Amino acid sequence: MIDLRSDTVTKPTEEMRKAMAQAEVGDDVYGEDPTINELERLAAETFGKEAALFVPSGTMGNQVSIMAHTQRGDEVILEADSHIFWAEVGAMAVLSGVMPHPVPGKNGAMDPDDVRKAIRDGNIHFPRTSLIAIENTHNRSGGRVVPLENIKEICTIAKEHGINVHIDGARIFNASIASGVPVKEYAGYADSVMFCLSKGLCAPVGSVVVGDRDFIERARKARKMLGGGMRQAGVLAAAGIIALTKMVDRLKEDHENARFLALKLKEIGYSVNPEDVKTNMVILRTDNLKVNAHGFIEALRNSGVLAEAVSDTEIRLVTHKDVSRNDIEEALNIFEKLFSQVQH
Amino acid sequence: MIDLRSDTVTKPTEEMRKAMAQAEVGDDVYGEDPTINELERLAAETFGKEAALFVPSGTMGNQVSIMAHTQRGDEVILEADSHIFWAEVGAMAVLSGVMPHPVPGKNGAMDPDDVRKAIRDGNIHFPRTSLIAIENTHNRSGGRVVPLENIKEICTIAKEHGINVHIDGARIFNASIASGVPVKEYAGYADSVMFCLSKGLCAPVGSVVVGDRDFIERARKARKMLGGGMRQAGVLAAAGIIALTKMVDRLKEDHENARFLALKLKEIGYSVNPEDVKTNMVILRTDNLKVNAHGFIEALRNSGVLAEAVSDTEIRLVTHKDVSRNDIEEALNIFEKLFSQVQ
Amino acid sequence: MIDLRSDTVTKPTEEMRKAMAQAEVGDDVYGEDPTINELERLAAETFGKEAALFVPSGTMGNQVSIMAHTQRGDEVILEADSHIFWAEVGAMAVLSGVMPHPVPGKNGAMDPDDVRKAIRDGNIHFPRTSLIAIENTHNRSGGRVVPLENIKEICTIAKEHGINVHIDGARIFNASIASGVPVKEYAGYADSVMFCLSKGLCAPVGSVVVGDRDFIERARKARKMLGGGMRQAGVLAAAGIIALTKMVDRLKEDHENARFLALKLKEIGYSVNPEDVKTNMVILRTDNLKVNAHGFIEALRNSGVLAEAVSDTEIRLVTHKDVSRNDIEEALNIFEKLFSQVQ
Amino acid sequence: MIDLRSDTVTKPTEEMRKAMAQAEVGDDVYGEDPTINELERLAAETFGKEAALFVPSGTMGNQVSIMAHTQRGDEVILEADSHIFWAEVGAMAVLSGVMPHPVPGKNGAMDPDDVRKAIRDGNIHFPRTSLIAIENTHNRSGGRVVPLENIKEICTIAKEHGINVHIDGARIFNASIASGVPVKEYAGYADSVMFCLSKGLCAPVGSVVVGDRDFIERARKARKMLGGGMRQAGVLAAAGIIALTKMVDRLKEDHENARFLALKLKEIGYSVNPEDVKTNMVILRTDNLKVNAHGFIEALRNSGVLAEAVSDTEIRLVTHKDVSRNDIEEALNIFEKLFSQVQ
Ligand SMILES: [Ca+2]
Ligand SMILES: [Ca+2]
Ligand SMILES: [Ca+2]
Ligand SMILES: [Ca+2]
Repeated sequence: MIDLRSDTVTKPTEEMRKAMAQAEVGDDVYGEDPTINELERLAAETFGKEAALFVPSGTMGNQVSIMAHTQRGDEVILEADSHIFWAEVGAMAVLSGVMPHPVPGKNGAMDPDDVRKAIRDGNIHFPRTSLIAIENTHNRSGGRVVPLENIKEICTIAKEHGINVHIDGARIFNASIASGVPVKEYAGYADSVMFCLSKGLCAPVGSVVVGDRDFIERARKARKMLGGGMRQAGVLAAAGIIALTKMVDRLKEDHENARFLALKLKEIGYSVNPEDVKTNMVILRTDNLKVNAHGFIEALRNSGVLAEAVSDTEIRLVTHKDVSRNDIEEALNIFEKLFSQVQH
Repeated sequence: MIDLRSDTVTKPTEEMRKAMAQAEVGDDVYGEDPTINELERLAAETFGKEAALFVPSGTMGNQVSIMAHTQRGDEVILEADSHIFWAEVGAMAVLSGVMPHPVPGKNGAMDPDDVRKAIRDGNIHFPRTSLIAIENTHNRSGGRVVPLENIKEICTIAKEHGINVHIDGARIFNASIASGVPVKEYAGYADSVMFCLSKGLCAPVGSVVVGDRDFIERARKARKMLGGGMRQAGVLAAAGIIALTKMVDRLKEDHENARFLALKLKEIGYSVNPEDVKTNMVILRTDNLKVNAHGFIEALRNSGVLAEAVSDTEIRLVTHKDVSRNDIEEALNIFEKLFSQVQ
Repeated sequence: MIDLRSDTVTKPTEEMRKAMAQAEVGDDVYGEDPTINELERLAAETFGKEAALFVPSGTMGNQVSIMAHTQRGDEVILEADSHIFWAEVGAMAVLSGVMPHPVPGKNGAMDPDDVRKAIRDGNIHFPRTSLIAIENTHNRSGGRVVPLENIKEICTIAKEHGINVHIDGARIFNASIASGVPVKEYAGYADSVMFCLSKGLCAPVGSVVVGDRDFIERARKARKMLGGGMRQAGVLAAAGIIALTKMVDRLKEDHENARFLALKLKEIGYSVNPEDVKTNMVILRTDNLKVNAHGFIEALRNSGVLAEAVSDTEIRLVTHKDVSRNDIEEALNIFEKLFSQVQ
Repeated sequence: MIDLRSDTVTKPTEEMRKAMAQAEVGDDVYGEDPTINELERLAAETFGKEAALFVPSGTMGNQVSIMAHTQRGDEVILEADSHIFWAEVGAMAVLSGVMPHPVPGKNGAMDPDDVRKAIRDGNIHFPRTSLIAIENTHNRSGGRVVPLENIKEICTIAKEHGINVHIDGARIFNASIASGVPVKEYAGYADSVMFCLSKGLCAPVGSVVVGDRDFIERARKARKMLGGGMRQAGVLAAAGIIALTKMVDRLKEDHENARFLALKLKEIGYSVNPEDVKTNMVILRTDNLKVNAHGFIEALRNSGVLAEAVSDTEIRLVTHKDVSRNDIEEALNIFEKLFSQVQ
């Protein structure tokens, strides 16, 4: 088995396992877990923010941010293919009572003039626009990197209208590794940033939200309500400190593996665009195959390669710490074998 | 003052005023208002449905329909410029806890394959898609008529998947007058239809939802929750019975006046597309004007013509019973005057 | 028939029917209905508040008040048998996402020390308490009057904790007639008051909320979201102006008729307590009867008297404009015949 | 320092820490974490239910159960002092749009006849009662045990009305230990039970919900929505398996320590009722003391004992694994020195 379904599947390193076992813990409901308290201090420091909040998932990170940013009946501008809108169970509507206002982007980049256009006038008929969300990297387009200049302009548009900005930075360090832009400088154009520890950085559980002391307080109370108020969570935060402080640099290996994997897949004859591979994700089209995305997933699964389809004709391949160059090469040999068996 | 902001501004006819003063009434919360009961019987019968529910507004018509069709956390597929998404205060999210899934359409017509692609798989990350809403006529695109075939194909898609279909037919009679499709035939492809009395049909207050007995029963309890459970509302249903039975045919005059207004406006030189005017609405673009939409509205208001912006660069003109052909002609002179100033 | 189920069954007076007939109307979504505007102005003036908002029901009046007073997650303290909790479809939880905090009272009066104890401290486990609701008269206890001292003390607790007060004054004018306390004085200890036009004051549709202009502005937008933004609603407001200014003082008849009814019912042998009858409601117990509430209601209905059970063993009788002293004396004869048959 | 604020403060045993280091993990979003999978299997088996779901907190455990049990606008009967009502941030209203219906109890036991009268009839005005919640042990009354006969009679009432039952069993194993009722038999009277790993059973994080397969599937989707869908959560589940399988019996020591603590505190002269100490909690009154609860807490803190106020005259001490019999006696001598200073 070679698991290219997601970078979520990453397993803890031996150093994470030791640190978790011997974590200094307390009751986080009293703010007394010291390893939680230090993870949040580090995260706030790293993003140049006042405060930070550990959460058991990126989904909860994003939804406590929406709650702390909005009142009932607000509208939240977000990209039409973004995670908050497609893969968070409609939570923004049920939990926050807010409307998404989807804006089609280009590989994650919403046209700033479209964002401006989507902001609501004050009129009794209209929800109040109170939040613009930006995802970086943008998952559904293939781990694409949103330009810093795009985020900068959207921040400006938001400040000109008294609207908050949230960065869905589930994979923001990947974006940073690919662009050279430090995450402090990304975060300077947002009121809040959620980032995952449990994807490429290899922690077993959870994410962090960074922002103002005011917002984080409101998000901490939203977390209690949603059920993310844990006890001796320092057992998880120990791994998160390691993930945050020791696992960023090596994301470059994931990017190089993903680039090598795409380059070779095109040489075999698969419909991939190696020029589109910016971070740790490859998109493969089934249009020159006699199967669709789902049938190809089954052939791959049967041959020892796990991937997932993202539409009827597209599959997403994701590299991560538990996929070595040797793994990529053994996967390429499987892809090569099946290719004659799957083409049109 | 010539009012082209909306057909909502229609005032009741003297016949309506007399019927309201004489209405036989009861407490609608016990279902004992006979004028309410007769309007709902007439509305169900007109639309081919088992049952109907009077509501104080079209917005409440849409929102009790959504509540009755959905559970918390469902997604509703709707057109990206439809009234439910654009101009109903985010009620579907606040009141029903449901996620809108906007689909950009063409003149209100969502591509049915785009509707199919929007329906969610069974996956834990994904809400359940339980409703598709369609708007006819489509307001924001200029009172455009959604082709019946589009509604047919989307009703087909929904049924394959067990999804309910709501038609926001706030102006469905304008659509019927222009398309020839009887409202009963549109309604056959829907689980529920809301339509307004208080717009082109000149009633002072209210809309009706038509549908199945069970759904209407659920929608009535949603009405009670949202605050639409009134008492002797037969006073309003008396005007509504007249609106439904006596004011439909003269909608062709609003359409003729709208067409005349648009052809003449184009001749003056405004950015209008008369070939797009099929009902009672005209969209005028300001790309060839000194002013934007909001500056033109102010200039028009100054000159005694009331209009409304639908975007930064588009104004909406609406005709109705209280705009006569002479009103249109007088408004065209005003529109003529201000053209040399604003070009 | 004689209808003692509720005072909602009141029919418009001839004066009202005339007023509705020639109401001067406009589109209330533009704030252009001159009769709505006058009704709101008179309502604000009558209660000593900056502004007012007409709504199609008292339920909508309470729920837009709650929405405008609160944010998601807040707690609302309210009497454990109040209408907002018992008879408003759980709307406060669905619409505003707010937690009721029920506090048992004596005939509507929550002990202020229990109110103060129900207020949440600043802790992450706890909702913020943002609203206290007081109902006057109190429906479920039988039209009981909350003493002005109770309102004052609760108002004082509220101001010292930063909490708003809403009076559910659906029947506030019945309370004012019984206690002699003018409605402005009650309303001076609240941030908002909802009062009904469609019960004892005999309008066919509607209630009004009064309060500060900012709150009213918020509640108007909640009204739009809930479906209460109507068009030429001056037709209803015309009746509501007569209800507000001219129908209050004759409420004393309804109280005299209620107590006459209650004294004669006890004399006959029914389990009523006429000393408890302060406004237009009488509660009759079925303890000494062969039937329960629902059984008694069926027998009464079969004999021409409509009443309403309020528990398994309690029934409610409500007097109103359409039940004269003559109507009462007849109903008492039916109650006499029935007593022998059902004791 | 001696921490008597709560049993939530328990730290992982050495064994737990070893298992955490070497837990086999997988991605739980894919159902692929074998240690999670085994914990859920063990939990379902211990309670005699079809399925189980690990969650990051008991708060999430209760709220996903409420979500899976209810539709919007439903009503939930629960005890007026229960955790879901007082200390879960109003989540049932925001997340589920449901109203609580508080029924006061005696030490967590709602009178079954009071649960009867709290159920709603079918009427358009009323929410639908869909859930009854019982808390065992009952926290705010001081860890009292709800009699199994109270649970069986309420289950009986629930089955008679189509109503689901949820047991908030945060401290259910404390109840089983003090009562001799196996948790499997408690669980037989409920559709679902939530119980905490992270209080007295000493795991660092998390709770478990058990119920039927379809319920748990619905609650797993609610978990995803609320943000409790974690990845390699087997690290947490490794300690949870130890908590569930090896930490239950020694809860007897916390009960012994609590009784010993309380008995000796009374000998010293504090206002404690040792007979009321049924599990691991001691309630102490400030009636015979200079200070209120908040004063006494601060004085105990400066002296090296952490405790919590549960009211303005009541304080709560909680025994747990990390309080030895030595810790207890060191705390007793601190309570001695303070007594004259507050008597
Ligand atoms: Ca991971
Ligand atoms: Ca009208
Ligand atoms: Ca009436
Ligand atoms: Ca613990």
